[PDB]
Amino acid sequence: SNTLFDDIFQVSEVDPGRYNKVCRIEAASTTQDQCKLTLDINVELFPVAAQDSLTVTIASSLTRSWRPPQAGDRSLADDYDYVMYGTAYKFEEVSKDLIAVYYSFGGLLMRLEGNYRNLNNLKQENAYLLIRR
Amino acid sequence: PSLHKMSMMAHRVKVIPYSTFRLNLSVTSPYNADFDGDEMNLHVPQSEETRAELSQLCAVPLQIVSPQSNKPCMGIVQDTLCGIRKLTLRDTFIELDQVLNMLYWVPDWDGVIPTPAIIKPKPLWSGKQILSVAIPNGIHLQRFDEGTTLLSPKDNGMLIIDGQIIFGVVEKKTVGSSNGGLIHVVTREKGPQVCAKLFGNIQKVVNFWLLHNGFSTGIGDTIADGPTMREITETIAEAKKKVLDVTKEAQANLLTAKHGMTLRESFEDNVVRFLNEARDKAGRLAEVNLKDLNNVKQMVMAGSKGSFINIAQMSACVGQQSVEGKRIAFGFVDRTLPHFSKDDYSPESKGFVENSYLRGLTPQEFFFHAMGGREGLIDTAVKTAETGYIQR
Amino acid sequence: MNAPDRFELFLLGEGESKLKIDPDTKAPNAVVITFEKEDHTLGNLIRAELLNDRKVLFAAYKVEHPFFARFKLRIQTTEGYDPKDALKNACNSIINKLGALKTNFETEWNLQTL
Amino acid sequence: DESAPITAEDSWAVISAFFREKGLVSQQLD
Amino acid sequence: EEGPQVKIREASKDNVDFILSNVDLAMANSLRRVMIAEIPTLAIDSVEVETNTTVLADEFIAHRLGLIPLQSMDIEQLEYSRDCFCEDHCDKCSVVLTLQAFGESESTTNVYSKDLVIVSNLMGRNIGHPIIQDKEGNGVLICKLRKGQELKLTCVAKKGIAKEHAKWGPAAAIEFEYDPWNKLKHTDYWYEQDSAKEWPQSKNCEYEDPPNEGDPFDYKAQADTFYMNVESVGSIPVDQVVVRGIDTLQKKVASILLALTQM
Amino acid sequence: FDMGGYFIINGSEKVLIAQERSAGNIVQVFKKAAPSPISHVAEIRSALE
Amino acid sequence: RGNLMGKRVDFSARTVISGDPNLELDQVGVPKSIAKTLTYPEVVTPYNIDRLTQLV
Amino acid sequence: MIVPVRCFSCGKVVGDKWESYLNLLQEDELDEGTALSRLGLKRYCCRRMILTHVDLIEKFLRYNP
Amino acid sequence: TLSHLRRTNTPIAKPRQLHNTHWGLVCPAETPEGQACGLVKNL
Amino acid sequence: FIVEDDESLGHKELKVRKGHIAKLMATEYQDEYTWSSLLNEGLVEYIDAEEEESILIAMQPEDLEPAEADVDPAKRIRVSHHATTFTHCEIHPSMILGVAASIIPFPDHNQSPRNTYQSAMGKQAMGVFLTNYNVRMDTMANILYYPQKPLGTTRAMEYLKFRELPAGQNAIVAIACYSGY
Amino acid sequence: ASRHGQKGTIGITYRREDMPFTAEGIVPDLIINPHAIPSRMTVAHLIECLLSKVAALSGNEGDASPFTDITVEGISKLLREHGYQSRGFEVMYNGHTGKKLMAQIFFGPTYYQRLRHMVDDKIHARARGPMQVLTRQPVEGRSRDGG
DNA sequence: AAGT
RNA sequence: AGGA
DNA sequence: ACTTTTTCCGG
Ligand SMILES: [Mg+2]
Ligand SMILES: [Zn+2]
Ligand SMILES: [Zn+2]
Repeated sequence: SNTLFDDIFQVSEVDPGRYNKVCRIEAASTTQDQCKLTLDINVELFPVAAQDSLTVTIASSLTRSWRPPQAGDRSLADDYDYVMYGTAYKFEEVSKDLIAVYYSFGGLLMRLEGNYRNLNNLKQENAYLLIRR
Repeated sequence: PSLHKMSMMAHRVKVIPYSTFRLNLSVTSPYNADFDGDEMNLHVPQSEETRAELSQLCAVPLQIVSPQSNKPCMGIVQDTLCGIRKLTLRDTFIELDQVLNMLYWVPDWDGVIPTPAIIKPKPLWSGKQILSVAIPNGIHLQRFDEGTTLLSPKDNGMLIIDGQIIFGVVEKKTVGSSNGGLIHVVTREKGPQVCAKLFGNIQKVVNFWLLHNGFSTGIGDTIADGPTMREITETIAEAKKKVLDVTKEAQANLLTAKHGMTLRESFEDNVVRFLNEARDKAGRLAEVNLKDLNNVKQMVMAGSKGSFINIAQMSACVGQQSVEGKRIAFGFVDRTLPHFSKDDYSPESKGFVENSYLRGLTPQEFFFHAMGGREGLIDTAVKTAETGYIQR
Repeated sequence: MNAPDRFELFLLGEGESKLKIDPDTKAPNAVVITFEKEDHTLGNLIRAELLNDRKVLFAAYKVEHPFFARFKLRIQTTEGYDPKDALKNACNSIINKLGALKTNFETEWNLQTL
Repeated sequence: DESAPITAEDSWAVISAFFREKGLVSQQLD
Repeated sequence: EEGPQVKIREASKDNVDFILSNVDLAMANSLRRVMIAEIPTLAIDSVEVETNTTVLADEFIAHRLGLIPLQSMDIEQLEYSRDCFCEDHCDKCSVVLTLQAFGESESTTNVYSKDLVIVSNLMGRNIGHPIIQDKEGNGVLICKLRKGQELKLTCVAKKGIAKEHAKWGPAAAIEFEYDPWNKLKHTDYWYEQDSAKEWPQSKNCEYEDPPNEGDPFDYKAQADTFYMNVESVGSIPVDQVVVRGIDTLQKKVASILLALTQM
Repeated sequence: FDMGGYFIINGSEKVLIAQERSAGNIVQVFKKAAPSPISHVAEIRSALE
Repeated sequence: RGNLMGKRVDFSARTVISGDPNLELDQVGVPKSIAKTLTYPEVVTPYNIDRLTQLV
Repeated sequence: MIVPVRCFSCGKVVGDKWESYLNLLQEDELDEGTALSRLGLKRYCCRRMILTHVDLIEKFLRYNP
Repeated sequence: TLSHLRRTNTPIAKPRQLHNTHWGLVCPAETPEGQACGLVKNL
Repeated sequence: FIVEDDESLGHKELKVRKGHIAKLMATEYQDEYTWSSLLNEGLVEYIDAEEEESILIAMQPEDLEPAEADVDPAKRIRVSHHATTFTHCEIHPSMILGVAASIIPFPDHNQSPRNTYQSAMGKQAMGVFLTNYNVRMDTMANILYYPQKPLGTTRAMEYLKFRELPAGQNAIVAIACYSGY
Repeated sequence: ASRHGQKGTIGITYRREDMPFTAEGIVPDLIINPHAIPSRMTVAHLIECLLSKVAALSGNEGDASPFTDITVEGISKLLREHGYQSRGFEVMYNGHTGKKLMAQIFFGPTYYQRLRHMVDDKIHARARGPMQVLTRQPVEGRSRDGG
């Protein structure tokens, strides 16, 4: 019932290694130098190129089955252009206050390296991923 | 024949039309049956007692993980294997419409539509995501192949947590009849009937998905691109000169024999080594030049059918043809065919098949390949007979 | 010789009802309808149109085995809305669509001079 | 030029004339 | 004008080329299926053979006769034999054709679909006339006889659909295509160097707009507009293979709606 | 089309299958086996024409 | 070997085999003709009596 | 052995087109490619039906009773 | 029918293998599998 | 075919010339110059496996006769016209094959045994075995309803009469994965 | 089987509507498995097809003769002249939904032969039947209603 | 192809 | 004599 | 000097 992470990154590289619709993206946080980001994206859907300012939000909410339309009426917690849903699988202690979290969006992998998002990021199946700009 | 405890298994009758005994495809391997006109026997127990023996000791699900090699003796074969790879690539995404059918197709479905990997722009599910419905909860599987980081870059190995795929393309190593396999884990961890269900469950989502995606193989899949064919020709050309160089070196007495070998034995070993090195070099060149869109490569990749050597011979070069190890002997006086001048030890005269099947064979190459082939068929026939008595 | 009769594809058997509606235990407001002596022609067509119904949460169909012409159609609707009805409405829409399709073909056909 | 050298397809004109005289079971008969 | 639109390109005795717009693919395909195997026709289904002195066997000719296309215009006013009350057949449910042939000629005597004579009463309805599309007005060649070779047999043609036997096929090949510039990404073009070069362009490319690469993939995009062509065998006329198909399907859906009301 | 080259016996069509053998009046030398008192032999399968 | 260790038996059937992806792992498709020939001897018991008579 | 009525693959009436094909070849001196196409056989399934037909019937007729 | 009138039986040191001499005189492919393989030659 | 050094006008050349090929086809068009006529004009000879030892054979006449005083990449890689010792030329290399193999399309583009398998299967196929089938009382006979001659054919089939008495039908085939049947 | 040592039995028979069709309205008579070709290395099979495809469209007999100048690249040139994609692939559509297949199918004529082994001549069942006189054991052979 |  |  | 095995299934 709340957001778990928020920051803006700049795209270093884009990788379509044998994949035609998917690209592994490399980015770094504008705010903390401590923060780096590796993520697989459906570039056929929302495409990304080198040097893009992209907002990255995590969030636990907005359980059970899935409903398609009527959503016009519903409160779409998306103000973001591309949204995903996946699971956490590894909590890497990369020394010091530095931590790295591994997210799997049905095969589409993501690695976030930072320090501060302690009481926030959890080993949860309930983890969305919102991206804008 | 019946050289296995698994060559005779107990099954549930299903009365069906049409004159053939129908059988699930995963049970193909234990029996060793193909559907090329193969026939099978069916015996019916008469006691409520002889029935218990069949149902309680020799039923197909009991027979899954074999004592012959402490591994599962049945896996996912052919179509299902091929499709399961194609389905699980990161590149593979399925729209709502189909997802809903694939979900209903799994008979033991929870009735819960999983949350898509991408919820807008447009909800899209991944292969992995929906195949994970076939995989039961409580199933844990980890495997690292060459360069498998916890953030799998090539989508190598396998990572299944609580019966949900995290990363990796599912193929022969996972879903196959392998020691660490998804099947071995399931049989052990969940039960024999739970695993027996899973076989069907996986093939239903897969065959359906493949039915609608389609899968082929044509002459286009044997064509290796023009610059790679230059490279292959010159790959054989240099190994042919390497052979001539050792041929003149041996006619000039300069060649120094290997300890415990004829001067000639020492020469032939080297000739046969260069020609077979080139067969692989030309081969390896092609298997690299074929994109992930090559259907032969796609089959090889899942490990559904075919291997490198099969690519190599069709696309690049057939290679040295042998009889009793020694390349085509001088049946005639000092020559292999009357279309050769005497004392010709050259690749061509002794049976090296420079050409690929795609390009075609020369009458000499054909006849030599023919001698080579014949030896294998006589062996097949002799081996089959010997091997039987050994079993007895 | 073990081959069934061709007409068994479309002709309803001894006491076979075209529709066999049974409720789904696993899911609330869900139902599984077995269509006897029917193929993909109807399945894919019905399922597709049910997907155009906003109040229809789930819709799929399956031809469990090919030797047998019969398909199971599963329907799940928003609470209050009955699935039997969802199928009714969807069926009408199709006939009404095909109704305009026939009309529109005839008008264009008549216009031809060949 | 009724003594020009023979081509590749020309061999079939000899093969044709072979069976024409000989026949496919000649051996059994003769 | 209404819901799904039609725009006929070319028309003839045997072929209708048209474009089906504002339609669901599932609808255009269920329509494709129906035209192949659900429209009723009429063809020979019982051949009582009297004398056969021919080079061909009784059943060889039998099978052949069923393939001969018969007029199935006013087919709708013929009962399906099963539904009729007579033991076997009558004028209400069947057309009876007789065929007599003999090698009078010293040359080879040919036996054509024209050599069929209707012996049953047609009740003044259009049915059972063998379709003769032939220029010399001969129709199908059933047989050939030398001299004393006589062919005597009686045939009963009945209703039936192609689902029961391909002889009741009202249509030949049905051409169906959509999205000639793969803008839907419904196919992945196999290639050696270039997808666009190696794969030939459709003629239907002209009736749709080229992709224009400097535009993102329209995921939102759905498949409508189906460049089709229906071929009549002869039985029912082309237009009717379409119209009758449209109707047949409506009737199937209605039967569901109706059977639903019984419960 | 029927080529002939066969026989008709008690009703049925009979084919005499070509029976391969080694030529007669031929001089052949063979190295007789490692454990043997004879090292080499010159054989002649000689029979009248 | 041929009459004691091995034996020709009754309640046995054989035909061409064909693969079916819609069958379960543990099931075998039996053609009607063969099921109609092969016969299990069931004892008339209060549990079966009713079904049994219907088959009789 | 006698022209198949209707092409196996698609179903186009093909039993009529025979003598006409044998005539577009003999009398009209055309090639097989143009002959099939004059007869309006465009799909290769229809083309192969006539192209690859061996009219054996004619040999059987040479026998007396 | 033709291939049966061009058959060759070899009764009873390694005859089954395709010999160099068989070039032009015997078919390199037409031969049975099993017990007769290479002893049943086709011309 | 006989090859003789004997040629006033150049190199070592095949006794048989374009004039003979035309003289044969004069007799072929009738249905004077027979096969026996080539044998007695000494343009062709009978060689057993013994005499084979002492001779030297050319595969192709044309390719293996005149010498070099660009190359197509698609074709199979062939050797050379190196020899000046050639006593004989091969009529056509496809004559190494017997009845059954001669029905195999492109057997040179096949794996060695796949051809041996076919040269056993074609003896289990159906079709017209003789035109007199109706006048003969054989214990079992199968005749295909509508035989089709093949679209892919050997020049050797012309002599086996395969186009006149087929074994199969040209099926419209798709190598695809469908329902998984 | 084809003339490439590729034996096989029917697994199912589908009507024209369930069958996967070309846009041109063509549908197969036969469907063979991709998995047959790689392990077997029967390339001649695919060449038979590509050649036979042209042969049917051209109306000229296709030369499948062994030792010749017929290249797979040559045949491909002629097929593109006939408008099909050079390597014989064709975009097919799923007969059940109408929706295009993601793959393109190797589609063209291939001379198939019918073999003397037919199921209903092979099928057999026994459940008490004739016995031997000596051994008093089930008689041998399907014909004799053997065990 | 072996072994009393 | 033939299939796997 | 002297014997015995060699995969499984229509006439
Ligand atoms: Mg097999
Ligand atoms: Zn009536
Ligand atoms: Zn056709």
